[PDB]
Amino acid sequence: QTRTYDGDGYKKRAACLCFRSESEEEVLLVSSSRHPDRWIVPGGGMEPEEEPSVAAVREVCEEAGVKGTLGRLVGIFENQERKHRTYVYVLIVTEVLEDWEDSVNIGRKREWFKIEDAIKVLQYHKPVQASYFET
Ligand SMILES: O=P(O)(O)O[C@@H]1[C@@H](OP(=O)(O)O)[C@H](OP(=O)(O)OP(=O)(O)O)[C@@H](O)[C@H](O)[C@H]1OP(=O)(O)OP(=O)(O)O
Ligand SMILES: [Cl-]
Ligand SMILES: [Cl-]
Ligand SMILES: [F-]
Ligand SMILES: [Mg+2]
Ligand SMILES: [Mg+2]
Ligand SMILES: [Mg+2]
Repeated sequence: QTRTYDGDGYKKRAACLCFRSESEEEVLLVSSSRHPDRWIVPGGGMEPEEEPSVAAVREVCEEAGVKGTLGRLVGIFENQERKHRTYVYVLIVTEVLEDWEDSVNIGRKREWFKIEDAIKVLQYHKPVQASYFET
């Protein structure tokens, strides 16, 4: 749980777009920890010397309770306001696990969204995460 930073002081993060299938039509969002009535893309801090693709798959397992086939890097996304920089990967979900770390610890929720509905729920407090789906 040691946080890591780029040379400019931005916190290093990684996340996955967790799709239900190779068609990439439905994506898994999780509940905000700060405001559980809101939705976010699962993701978190890279550990020291941790590869970004390893951090992304690890945080998705912790927060969303899913595993799958890692796909492409979509891009690297800055949040200027919050000073963090996130590597975002495609993950094709193949395992959905019950009683995952954040379900047990903080009652985190998860739900499938069609892409256009994910963009809608992310826009208000997570516009950069909404922008993950622009491509
Ligand atoms: O986005 P939210 O779930 O509301 O809260 C994030 C938190 O995310 P989680 O608690 O993991 O969902 C970030 O942690 P991050 O994902 O970067 O790292 P780890 O997963 O812990 O490795 C913190 O850094 C950040 O401060 C919090 O945001 P906030 O409490 O300011 O709330 P808000 O979402 O209303 O801006
Ligand atoms: Cl899908
Ligand atoms: Cl963000
Ligand atoms: F975390
Ligand atoms: Mg986390
Ligand atoms: Mg997180
Ligand atoms: Mg973490």
